[PDB]
Amino acid sequence: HMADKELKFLVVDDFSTMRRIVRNLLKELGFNNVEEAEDGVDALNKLQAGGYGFVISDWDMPNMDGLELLKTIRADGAMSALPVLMVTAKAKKENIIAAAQAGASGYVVKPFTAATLEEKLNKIFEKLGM
Ligand code: BEF
Ligand SMILES: [Mg+2]
Ligand SMILES: [Mn+2]
Repeated sequence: HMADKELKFLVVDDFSTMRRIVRNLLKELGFNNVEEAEDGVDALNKLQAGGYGFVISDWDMPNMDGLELLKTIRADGAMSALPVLMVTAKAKKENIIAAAQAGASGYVVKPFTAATLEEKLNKIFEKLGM
């Protein structure tokens, strides 16, 4: 998948406010192909419906948290390389390590600026040749 207008994003957070912020930013960056999920399970359901090229995900969520979601994705042969960008209020160095070691593509701390999200996405795009 390439970082073109068609790239399909899944945006995961248990609060719609954050989802709404991320969706509108993506639109601004020229990405209109964006779905939402409210937790890890909901997320995996949409993901298995196929088509997704990028995940942006919260951490603290009920049912299945973002760290578990990330690990599940990384451990599934069909989606093991799916980019996952964590966007979360968890800022302890030990949260960052756990997510990084689990295979996070990137990590943004809430609250964040439009500029930060764009810079972090582009950083991942470059890294993956998208
Ligand atoms: F709830 Be998330 F981790 F911001
Ligand atoms: Mg539902
Ligand atoms: Mn949350």
